[PDB]
Amino acid sequence: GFRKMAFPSGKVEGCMVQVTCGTTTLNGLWLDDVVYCPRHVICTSEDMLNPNYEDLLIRKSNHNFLVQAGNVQLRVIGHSMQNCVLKLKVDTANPKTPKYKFVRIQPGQTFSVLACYNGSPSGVYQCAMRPNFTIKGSFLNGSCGSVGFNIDYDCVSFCYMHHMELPTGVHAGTDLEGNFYGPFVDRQTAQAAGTDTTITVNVLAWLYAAVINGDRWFLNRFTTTLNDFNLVAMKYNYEPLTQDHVDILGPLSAQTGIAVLDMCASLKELLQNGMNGRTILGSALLEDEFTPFDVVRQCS
Amino acid sequence: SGFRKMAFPSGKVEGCMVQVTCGTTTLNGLWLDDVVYCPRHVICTSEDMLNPNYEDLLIRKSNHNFLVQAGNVQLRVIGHSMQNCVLKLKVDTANPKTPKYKFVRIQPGQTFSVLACYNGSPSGVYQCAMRPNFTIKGSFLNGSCGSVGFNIDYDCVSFCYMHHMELPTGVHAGTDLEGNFYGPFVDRQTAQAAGTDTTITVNVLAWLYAAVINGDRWFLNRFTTTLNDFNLVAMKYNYEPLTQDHVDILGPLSAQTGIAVLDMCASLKELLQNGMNGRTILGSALLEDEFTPFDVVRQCS
Ligand SMILES: CCCCCn1cc2cc(Nc3cc(=O)n(Cc4ncn(C)n4)c(=O)n3Cc3cc(F)c(F)cc3F)c(Cl)cc2n1
Ligand SMILES: CCCCCn1cc2cc(Nc3cc(=O)n(Cc4ncn(C)n4)c(=O)n3Cc3cc(F)c(F)cc3F)c(Cl)cc2n1
Repeated sequence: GFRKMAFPSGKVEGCMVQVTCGTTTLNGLWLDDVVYCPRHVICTSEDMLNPNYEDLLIRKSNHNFLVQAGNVQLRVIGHSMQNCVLKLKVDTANPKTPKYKFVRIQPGQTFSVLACYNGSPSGVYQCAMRPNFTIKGSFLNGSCGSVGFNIDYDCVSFCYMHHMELPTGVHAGTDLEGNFYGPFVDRQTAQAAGTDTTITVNVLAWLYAAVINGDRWFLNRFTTTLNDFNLVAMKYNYEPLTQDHVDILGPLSAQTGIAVLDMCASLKELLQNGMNGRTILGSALLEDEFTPFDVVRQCS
Repeated sequence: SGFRKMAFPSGKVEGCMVQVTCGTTTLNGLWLDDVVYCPRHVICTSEDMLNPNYEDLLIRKSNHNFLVQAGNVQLRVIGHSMQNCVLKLKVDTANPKTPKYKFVRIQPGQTFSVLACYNGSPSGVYQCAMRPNFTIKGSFLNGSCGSVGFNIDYDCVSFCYMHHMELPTGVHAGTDLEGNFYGPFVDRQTAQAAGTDTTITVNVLAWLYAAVINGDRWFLNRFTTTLNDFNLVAMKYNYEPLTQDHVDILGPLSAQTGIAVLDMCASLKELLQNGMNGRTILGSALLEDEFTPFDVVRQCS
């Protein structure tokens, strides 16, 4: 009925390059005449534990950076660091640059990842930002600098640049302005992700999806306030809803004629009483990685 | 390192998608060199769709009845022919974005990436498997007809699927790029059922190996089984036979994890007989069968 679908990756494939400093190598993003990549590339192995990035960078010049589009070198003509990203100005404007923007997403929002190795795209999949600001991605060694994105009409919104894998196997990274999602830093030390929670807004979208498809046994004749719902949800390790979350459920609410706070009351009964041997959309688990926009993308 | 359904990057296929229109009937086509491939269903009017005689319908068309649009550019059609359920429209301009490619017919259990398109415009990409009953469990809406499935090796696109229709059960049926259906289906708007489906055993075993590689091992045991005794239980539960070639293909994953293939079989046997008891594997409550051994090797190594 529903599966993770990625955006077509072509517009992003044409922007992927490789960046190397010494033997340190990773992926970068070539837009107009700038290449963006994790500043970790300037680290030697001995720097990686506890880098002084200001110190490392002032010892670099343009001629120390090898940027390659496949095997074609792009000459670097300027360099700077913005938070945890390196910005290399190159002498060639990428002719495959799409219309684009840089956005910072919230937990629960989904995006497509183009996993790349040595500047070469390998695979594309959808994933969600967890409430603890990690992603349950699929990434091997060499994936650093792979990007996440959404496409809205002809415009690519880049939201994620991959930096590191955490001890538990989840992934951490930054926006394209180099600000980390979550309390992580770009050093090769063990950092733990905070306890994760269930993405309530996406579970509600999934219940709407089930209603659209005629599976609606869980609808009740009760309602709740948002505040009371939020207080109860927290006791089952569910995220509180924001005003923005209520608003993004508006289209599904309209399509089904089920008020958001009535769906909240339905979810509240499921939390308190369980599924009691029943399934929703053929599954005993509530899915939390499909957004309201994903549901309308796939149903309509 | 993680485990997700992962598609091939779609860009090489995106640059080949076009819109084809015949009268008011419209769908997607695939532009390679100077030929556009699309479902022959596009030659049908509404009334034709229910019970078409395609040789008759085609003889009654000429080149100028076909409108091919690549974005807003119209490609002039200078020839037409039909190969089984695929129409081939020769156009007067070569597609410069044509990748290295081949046409391949896949076997049940093999996986591929789908590029879902609408009105010639790519919409989404995801991974599917050819089911044992020759359906696919896709994600397709009205207007997806002509979307293609493919695999990429190095720089060469192997096209294996052209989407035609959705069955009443909500699964999907289509052809290879020589226009032959997968399965007992026909390109007519009439209700069609598939054969009873079965589970792709070698793929379930591949996925259990992925689970072990990613640290989820609760289901392992030390029952031992023979291939033959595993196959008897598999058959009983509507699972496809596991062959010695399948065992061979799982060898690299067995070596990596230290778990013999027949020991993984013993684990699967117990899962079938006992269930998962509300536990999950790689976050799934069900035994996943749409990852091949090659898929697992590629994503885990
Ligand atoms: C040809 C042979 C290597 C050429 C020489 N060399 C070695 C290197 C090692 C590196 N390190 C990492 C690469 C990498 O892909 N991933 C991601 C990933 N995600 C799933 N996994 C398993 N790993 C990753 O976590 N790291 C660690 C890491 C990255 C960060 F940015 C950071 F702030 C903190 C860190 F601890 C990097 Cl960035 C470059 C390299 N060059
Ligand atoms: C633009 C404004 C005027 C549009 C005028 N118009 C109407 C049309 C209807 C059509 N039909 C279908 C389109 C379609 O996308 N899918 C796929 C899909 N997959 C998930 N779903 C739900 N449907 C699909 O099953 N069909 C049915 C079908 C297709 C076959 F090839 C076939 F042999 C037998 C069939 F019954 C077609 Cl092909 C062209 C059309 N043009």
